[PDB]
Amino acid sequence: AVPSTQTPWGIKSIYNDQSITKTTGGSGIKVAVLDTGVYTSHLDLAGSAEQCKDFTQSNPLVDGSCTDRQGHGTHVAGTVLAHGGSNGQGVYGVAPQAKLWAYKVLGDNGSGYSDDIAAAIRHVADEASRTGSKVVINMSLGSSAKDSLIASAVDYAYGKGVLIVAAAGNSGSGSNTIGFPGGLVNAVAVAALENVQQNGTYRVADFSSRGNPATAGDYIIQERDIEVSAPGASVESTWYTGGYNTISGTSMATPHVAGLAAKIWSANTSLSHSQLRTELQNRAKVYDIKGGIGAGTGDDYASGFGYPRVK
Amino acid sequence: LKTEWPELVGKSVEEAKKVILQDKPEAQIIVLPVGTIVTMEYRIDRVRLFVDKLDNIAQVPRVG
Ligand SMILES: [Ca+2]
Ligand SMILES: [Ca+2]
Ligand code: NA
Repeated sequence: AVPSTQTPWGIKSIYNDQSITKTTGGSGIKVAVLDTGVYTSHLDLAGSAEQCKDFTQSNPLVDGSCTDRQGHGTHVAGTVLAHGGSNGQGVYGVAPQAKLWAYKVLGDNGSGYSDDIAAAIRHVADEASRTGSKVVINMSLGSSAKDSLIASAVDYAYGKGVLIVAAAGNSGSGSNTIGFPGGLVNAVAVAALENVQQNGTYRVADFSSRGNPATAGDYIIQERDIEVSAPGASVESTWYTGGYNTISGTSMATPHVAGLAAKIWSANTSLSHSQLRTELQNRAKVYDIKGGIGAGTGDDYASGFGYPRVK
Repeated sequence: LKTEWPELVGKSVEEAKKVILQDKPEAQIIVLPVGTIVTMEYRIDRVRLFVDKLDNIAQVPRVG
């Protein structure tokens, strides 16, 4: 199988180059995709998985298993780091030289248990500290309500130098519908753009969860603030049966940002996770988003600080 | 065009399903326990219902 294009719209968009046919970057960084599992033997993911662990079984950690029976986790991972395959004809993600830690925390219908997610986050942090690795967590998952067990795990991981990138939610366009863990102070909440222009910029998709209007505008992240926006509507990527699929959500926006984070980090390995986060914020501000319900000039509760890009 | 049913919070799952299907007849309705963590895929034909132990709706149902 081949994708419809080796560089889906979101990839071309975040690269700010409609002409690209391949991507590069992310060497030396790990992206932990905490999701439905990943089909690590997909041609466009082969050799990327350095860890493959399952937190969903009767045993609380099954090492060497991370099987995707859903698709979502495979799709997310491809956006981060698909590398076009050995023969170069496959799909490309943002950071094709990054390595993958595939942690299965959701079951095969795309739902899971708080405890498994929290255990998985803490485990990433422990692995990061032990191995001295630079790690970005991707969590294309959540709940409308704040879950404090997950929040405790996120703070633990952030305290051990792991960047956390998480979906804002799909509860829009109503204000203050942001979910968790995206809405945590120490997670980067990612809103979803669609491939439409409004008010001179990309447009936030109506489905994307909005932050709290009361605390947007200050370019300082509080709980329930959107941080950045990325391509999230009609995103083609790798699929668990070996081909490709096109799905939507803040799920798909999140890995554009996790991937971009890995790309940036690889290009300056002297950065800490919080310096990396700060530079995501700085880049976002270069591309202020003004399109979509609640979007406007400056930091806003639809799109946060803006749209961080390669250039 | 209906994307949320805030009036269904506290109603039974059977009632919720009737109301949702009246607006969205091809809805794929999935029932999950309150507190279940989920993917953030937006699936336009889906409506998830989160329920308490009495099968009452625990949070605003939404498309996606
Ligand atoms: Ca703020
Ligand atoms: Ca803005
Ligand atoms: Na946040």
